[PDB]
Amino acid sequence: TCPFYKKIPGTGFTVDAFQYGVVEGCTAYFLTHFHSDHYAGLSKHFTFPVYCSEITGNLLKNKLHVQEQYIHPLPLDTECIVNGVKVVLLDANHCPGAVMILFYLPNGTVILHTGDFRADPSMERSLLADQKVHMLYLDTTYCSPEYTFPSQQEVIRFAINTAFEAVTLNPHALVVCGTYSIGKEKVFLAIADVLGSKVGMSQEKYKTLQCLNIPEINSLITTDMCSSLVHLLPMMQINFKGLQSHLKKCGGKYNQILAFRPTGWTHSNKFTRIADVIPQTKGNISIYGIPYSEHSSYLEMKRFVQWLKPQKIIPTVNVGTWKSRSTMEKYFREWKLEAGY
Ligand code: NI
Repeated sequence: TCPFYKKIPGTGFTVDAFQYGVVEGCTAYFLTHFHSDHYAGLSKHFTFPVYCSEITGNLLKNKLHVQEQYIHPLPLDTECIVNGVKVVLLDANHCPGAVMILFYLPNGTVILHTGDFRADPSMERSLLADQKVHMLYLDTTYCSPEYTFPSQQEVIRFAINTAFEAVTLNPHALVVCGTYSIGKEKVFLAIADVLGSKVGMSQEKYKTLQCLNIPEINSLITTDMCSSLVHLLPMMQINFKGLQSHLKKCGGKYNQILAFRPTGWTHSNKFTRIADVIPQTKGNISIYGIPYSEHSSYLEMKRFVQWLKPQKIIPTVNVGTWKSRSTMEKYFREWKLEAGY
């Protein structure tokens, strides 16, 4: 059964609630983004209205075969009426097509559901600036002060400089980047751009990328692995055994692998700066774990909430243990006392 924190009071709406069968009283199902923990349950046999971004709707149609007549794509930054309720979709700074949803309830209450997001000051100048929000349904993935990580720009600088150095020293080195879902495309696209290569990948992953409206993409990606020196592999194959096996398949074109695993946070964040990151190495194979996050750090989250000043916060992540819930509630109270709302 659907949990309370996926239901929008005063409406017929749910958010990211496709794995519960027919939800009692639900007239429209919203989907914030195309990640499996959120879309779990959708298929060609779904016959209720799904409301989402254009990019998310491309992925539903092409990857899950949802029928077109039930996909309702909405433009961003635009007031729309859904089953008699005004809604706005805003960029979530997560993966491609990911949104936050503003609901303007018939009684005057305004609710923001962040979906999954990486808070940024640029959000303080969207349509959020223009009215008060009463309730916030918050992505609390990294809601603890130990969670610090660098900007995306510093992480990409590190990756480009690392790859360009390695391949310029050894033109027979292959670069490999791990993936298991959409998101974090800048990692492999920025590396291919500095090297003058396309990114090579499976037909299934090329298909997924072609649903994303990324400009000039036919220019950056390919299924011809032989023409590419940046390859994308499943995240599970980014280990010494999996990479040795891949290098065998390349027929003596290459004699070294430099591989990247974009994780979110790992505890080596509490001690080491991005500048100081080193790989794990075995023979002619090196593997870099890089802290490329598409969720808010603790400080970015705190700043957003202290700017927004909601009356009530409903966490959507880490809600299954009493220790996590108590921790989060304690930080929400601190933020409110420090800022004065
Ligand atoms: Ni996500």
